[PDB]
Amino acid sequence: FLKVKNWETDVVLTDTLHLKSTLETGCTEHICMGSIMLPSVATKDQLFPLAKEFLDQYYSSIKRFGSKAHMDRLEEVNKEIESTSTYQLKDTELIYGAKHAWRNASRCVGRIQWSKLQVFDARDCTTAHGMFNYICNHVKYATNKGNLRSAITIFPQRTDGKHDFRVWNSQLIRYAGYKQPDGSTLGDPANVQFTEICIQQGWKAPRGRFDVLPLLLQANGNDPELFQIPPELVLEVPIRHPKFDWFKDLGLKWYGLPAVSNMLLEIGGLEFSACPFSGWYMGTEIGVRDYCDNSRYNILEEVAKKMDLDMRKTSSLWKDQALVEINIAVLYSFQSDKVTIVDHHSATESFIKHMENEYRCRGGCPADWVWIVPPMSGSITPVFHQEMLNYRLTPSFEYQPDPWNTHVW
Ligand code: HEM
Ligand SMILES: CNCCc1cc(F)c(F)c(-c2cc(C)cc(N)n2)c1
Ligand SMILES: C[C@H](O)[C@H](O)[C@H]1CNc2nc(N)[nH]c(=O)c2N1
Ligand SMILES: [Zn+2]
Repeated sequence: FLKVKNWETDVVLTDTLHLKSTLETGCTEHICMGSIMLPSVATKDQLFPLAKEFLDQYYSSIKRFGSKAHMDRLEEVNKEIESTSTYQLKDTELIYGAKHAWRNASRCVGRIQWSKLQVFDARDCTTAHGMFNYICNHVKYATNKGNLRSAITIFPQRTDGKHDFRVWNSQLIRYAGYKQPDGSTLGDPANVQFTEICIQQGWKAPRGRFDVLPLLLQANGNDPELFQIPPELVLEVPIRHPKFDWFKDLGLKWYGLPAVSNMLLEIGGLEFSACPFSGWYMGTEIGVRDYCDNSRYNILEEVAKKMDLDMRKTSSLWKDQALVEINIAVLYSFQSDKVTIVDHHSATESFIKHMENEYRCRGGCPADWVWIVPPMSGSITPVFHQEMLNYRLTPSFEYQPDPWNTHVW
């Protein structure tokens, strides 16, 4: 029953939820892995404990723990794991599972919204064309004319392992990356291997900067197939600044919809290898990481120039200065277009408030400080001063290998 303190407000919360934690962290009594980025076929023996554990908490959630329906659904799933060495979630259990996978995502600062999640059941999907259609409806719904809405589309669960449904894209909407004949990079350098894979599968690249990549969709473990998201469904925000009119000349833009498509959704021991989920952006994801990472668009160089800054001396903080302007611009541009976005101040404040709610009516809130604290201005946001216990609850979103390494073509 551990205590977590906030050192800006002196507020203490007692965490008991970590007792329900099952998985492991990577840390031991003698080493802390809290800054390691990635911390690391299922049988029927292992499957019923996970099913039972999940069904227990689901039925405890609808205020019917131990009722007759709980007992029968338990025996129903036990018997289905006998006959088929797997089982199928009810629609309701799927929606519960998915919302709590988000709820339990310790690295997500946006979880105050976790109960407002739109779950699209795509478990009847059979082909990549079907996936494409399901993803298009996801994009359109989640974008909602810029009034973004949280959503997840859940494709058939893994069965044997060689019939996985996979979205090969790391996110549904990402810009292309092209290495250049002079060794530099165009577009997004993070996607240069993926952009070449699309080209190997036949993508005709408009070798420019902000080229929306096509979907690479693998259905039932079959080879994956290319589809272009109808561009009218890809909402983009041209980035302008409220003071610097030359900022439009940068010609920057970003897409409104952050939609992670490479993670694995675990519910009651069932594994959903394709489960694209989307919300809305926190400003810093674009302004700081996408734009100013050295291995991403890396625009601190150009933006500092146009600001009339001292780029000779490291200690002039020209980088810090141009980083703020960039993030004022990302926010202003999204807001002026009525496209949902949250600033790292409002997002972190809501997460503290979210944390307070979880400690009250749930006994805790697993949280990964290394990821919750924004990548600029860390200590002028309240999460910097908030001790956080990280632990792995299930249902959960898990990392999984990139499919081009595991697939058998
Ligand atoms: C609703 C608005 C949301 C906001 C503002 C938000 C914010 C964020 C941010 C800033 C990150 C860190 C991303 C990065 O640094 O790369 C993150 C990570 C994450 N988000 Fe949220 N998110 C939202 C919605 C969602 C939804 C709907 C889901 C799932 C149903 C989700 C699940 C996750 C997960 C699992 C991670 C961790 C990814 C990883 O470990 O690589 N989020 N979120
Ligand atoms: C494989 N791990 C990916 C981590 C990641 C990368 C990324 F580029 C994102 F945009 C989001 C992300 C996701 C959601 C749902 C909301 C939000 N604000 N960000 C998360
Ligand atoms: C080394 C470190 O774990 C790695 O750079 C992490 C740090 N914290 C992060 N935090 C968020 N939100 N997103 C990230 O990609 C990372 N990267
Ligand atoms: Zn640790």
